[PDB]
Order: sequence, then structure tokens, then C-alpha cells
Amino acid sequence: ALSLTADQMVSALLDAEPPILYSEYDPTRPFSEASMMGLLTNLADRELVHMINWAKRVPGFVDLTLHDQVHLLECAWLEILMIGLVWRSMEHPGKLLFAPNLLLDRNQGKCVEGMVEIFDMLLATSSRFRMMNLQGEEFVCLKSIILLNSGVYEEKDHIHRVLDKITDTLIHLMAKAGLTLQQQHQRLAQLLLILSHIRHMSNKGMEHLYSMPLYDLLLEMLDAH
Amino acid sequence: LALSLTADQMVSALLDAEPPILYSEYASMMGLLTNLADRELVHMINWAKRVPGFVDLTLHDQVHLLECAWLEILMIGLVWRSMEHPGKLLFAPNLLLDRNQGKCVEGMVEIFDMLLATSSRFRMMNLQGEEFVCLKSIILLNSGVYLEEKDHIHRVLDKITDTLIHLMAKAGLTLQQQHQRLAQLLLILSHIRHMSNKGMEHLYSMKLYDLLLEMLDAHRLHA
Ligand SMILES: O=C(c1ccc(OCCN2CCCCC2)cc1)c1c(-c2ccc(O)cc2)sc2cc(O)ccc12
Ligand SMILES: O=C(c1ccc(OCCN2CCCCC2)cc1)c1c(-c2ccc(O)cc2)sc2cc(O)ccc12
Repeated sequence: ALSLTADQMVSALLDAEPPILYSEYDPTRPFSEASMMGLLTNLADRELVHMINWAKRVPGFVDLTLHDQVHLLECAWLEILMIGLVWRSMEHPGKLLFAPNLLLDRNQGKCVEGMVEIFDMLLATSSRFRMMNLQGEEFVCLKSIILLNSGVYEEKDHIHRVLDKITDTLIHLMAKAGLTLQQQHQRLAQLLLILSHIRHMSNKGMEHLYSMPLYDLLLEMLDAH
Repeated sequence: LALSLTADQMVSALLDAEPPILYSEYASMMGLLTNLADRELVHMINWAKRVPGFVDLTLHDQVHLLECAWLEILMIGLVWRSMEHPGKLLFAPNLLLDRNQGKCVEGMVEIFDMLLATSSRFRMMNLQGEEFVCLKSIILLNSGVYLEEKDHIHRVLDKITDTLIHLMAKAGLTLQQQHQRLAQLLLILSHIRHMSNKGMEHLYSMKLYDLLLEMLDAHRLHA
């Protein structure tokens, strides 16, 4: 785990990338609040399966005990679906690419009980990713970080060194791209601060989701794996 | 102006803006914390106005920044002042609570535990006051940041990163240790946001835009 070079880390992660799934094939439009919720729910659930496989490929992840793994996923799943959303939405200004066959815009997002707020936040995040020209290899570094860090609250120590290893890898990608040492640290901070907002959106979303078992589910899923 | 400060000028500006540590004036426990929070707010606005870049913002923007960061600000200060009081939260010098005392409020334990773990992690990394003050300003500037305006703030933020690294180098960490520590501290900003988000839920379960607007307004007519 802590034996991978910057480059080995990066390729490992890129390989672990989950596939991009599709929305239940053309149901009916315009959707309703429940119909859209249903497409979104079906999608998320199917994506949750791949997430488990990806998690299991995240350096450090499978060194933890099954129950700690469940804890990290329990807490990060929504952040992780969201960073994937934002990233695949980058080249669709004004719209979110929940799936290739389900590209919604601000107005569609209002069909559901106050997701406008989040949708907008989400919109702004890919926008900033676009603005910063976020790169694939950095994106995968940010996801792994979200996975290890949202739930981190000799094992504690282990995760902190994997986390330090991903920072190393993020700065290594920046240097190799020619950034100045000053630009390196600035970009590193611009990225980690975006995790603050990502977290923010998942807490808002979790609230919106519950206004409208996971442990056991993930345990079952993680153990089955 | 803000963008022209050196790393060391930034730090002292900041150290200078520190609010005073207030005391508990003593829904009893909830009373105590509401009174404390309320009086702290008043100084927060004041310190806000001394964060480089902050006053270059429109009044609306200033209120949006505090509207979203106030609780993260209160918490990071609680955390910091709790550091050397393992097992307890030092809400005030005359109001040091423990895990169990936090239990007397429904839902407070989980946040309380979270608050405890954050000060623990601050202890663990030997967070320095200079670094602390740096992290508070980033919180103010970042939690509500979501067009030469957007850009200003982002530059102020870059300068804070610069200052953060400066203190680290100055302290003698290696280049590698610098980005590592920088990253360790900024991931703690997600947990802080997390506690704030959870804390507002809890606050509103129990039972401000203009409040700050007036406050930010009144500050220009204050002696
Ligand atoms: O709409 C969803 C969403 C819907 C249902 C979900 O979960 C339903 C239940 N499921 C139970 C087993 C554990 C996995 C979750 C999760 C996300 C998505 C998001 C969301 C956005 C705004 C908002 O206000 C609330 C949520 S973002 C997102 C990205 C995706 O790839 C998929 C769904 C989503
Ligand atoms: O208890 C408080 C607190 C209590 C009442 C508050 O609100 C007072 C209402 N007021 C209205 C106008 C805006 C300013 C707040 C805010 C914080 C504090 C915290 C808290 C912790 C756990 C939790 O679940 C909820 C809150 S943390 C904290 C730090 C302080 O310096 C002061 C109070 C606090």
C-alpha cells in the first residue's frame, strides 16, 4: 500500500475506476417527483455496488477490518456519488450528468422536494472543477481521500500515512505537470477546500433524502465481495 | 491591500484580530451556551472585519460568509481552547464540560464526541496558534464562497495557503512535510463543516441574515 510509487498509485486508482452506469432506460417524461426519485434511487443503488468494488481497490482500504470499511463507506457514499456526478458533469455547463441517458438541468431538479439548493451547489462544483481544469488523475486522488477521510473520526495511524501518501501523489502530479512549488501548494489547497463543499452537499443531501440499514447492507455487500 | 501582505504580515494581522476568550455568564445549559454564543458572535463580526480581504467584499457578501461560517467559527475556537483539556470541552474558562455533561442535551453527544476528537487531533499534530488563526480565516472565506469578486477571495485564500506553508518552512518542516501538514489541516476543515452541519440540524430541531446585516452595518457606527 505504502510501497507504491506516485505513478503506481495513480494507475492503480485509474484502473479501479467504476464504470459509468445508465438510468433505467427511458421510462416516461416529463417525470414526476416520485418517478425521478425512482430513477435516481435505482441508479445510486446500482452505482453503490461498483463503489464497493472500487473501495476494495483503494490503497489502505482492505488493510482495515470489515467493520471499519463499513464505517468509511457508510459515511462517504453520498460524497462519492457526488464527486463522480460533479466530475462527469464538468463538460455540460448548466446541467448534471446523472447518467448518459439522464442529463438534467436546474429546472428539472425542482421536480423534487428542494433539491434545487443542492443541484445548484453541485452545479457550481463541476463548474469550479472546469474552471480549475481538474484532471482525471487528481479526481481519483480526491475520491480516495474522501473515502479514507470522511469517517476517520496503529490503525488511525495507518490511514493517516495512506492519506499522506495521496497528498504526495497529488503534489507529484502537479510538479510533473510543471507547477511551481508555490503553485503546487496553492492547487493542493484549492482542491482540499473543495472537499469541504462536497461534504457540505452530502450532509445537505442526506437531510433531503431522509425528509423524503445501510450499515448492514454494506456489511453484507462488503463481506460478499 | 490584502493581496500585498507578506506571510509574516498576514500572521500578525490575524493574531491581532483574535477575539477575546469570553466567560459564561453564570435550557440552563442550553441557556448558558446560547448566551455565550450570542456574545461571541458580537466579537466574531469584529474579528471578521480584520480578516484580510473580508472588508473588500460587499456588505451582502460579508453577511453571506458569516451566515454560513459562524458555527464553524465557534466550533474551531472551542476545539482550539479545548486542546489541553483532554476529555472535556472548554466552552468558557468558567464552563468546562465533559462527555456526560453534554448528554443533558438531546443529540449533543455525537457532536460533542466529534468536537472532542477534533481537539484531540489538534493536540496530536501540535496545531500552532499561527496555523489556527490561518485556518479560521480560510473557514470564513471558504464556507460560503459558492466575477472579479469570486477571484479576489480565491487570491486571499492562496495567500493564506502561502502563509500556512511559510509558517511550516519557518518551523523547519521539509518540503514534503509541508504539503503533508497542509493537507492534514485542510481535511480537518471537512470535519469542522460536518460538525457545523450536524450542529445546525440539532440547533433547529430544538427551537440571522439580517441579524448580521445590522451587526455588519452597526460596526461602522461603533466606537
Ligand atoms: O438523487 C440522488 C440519490 C437518490 C437516492 C439515493 O439513495 C437511495 C437509497 N440507497 C439505499 C442503499 C444505500 C445507497 C442509497 C442516493 C442518491 C443523487 C444525488 C442527490 C443530489 C441532490 C440532492 O438534493 C439529493 C441527492 S447526487 C447523485 C449522484 C449519483 O451518481 C446518483 C444519485 C445521486
Ligand atoms: O451550544 C452551542 C451553541 C448554542 C446555541 C447557539 O445559538 C445561539 C443562537 N444564536 C442566534 C443568532 C446567531 C448566533 C447564535 C449556538 C451554539 C455551541 C456548540 C454546539 C455543540 C454541539 C451541538 O450539538 C450544538 C452546538 S459549540 C459552541 C462553541 C461556542 O463558543 C459557543 C457555543 C457553542
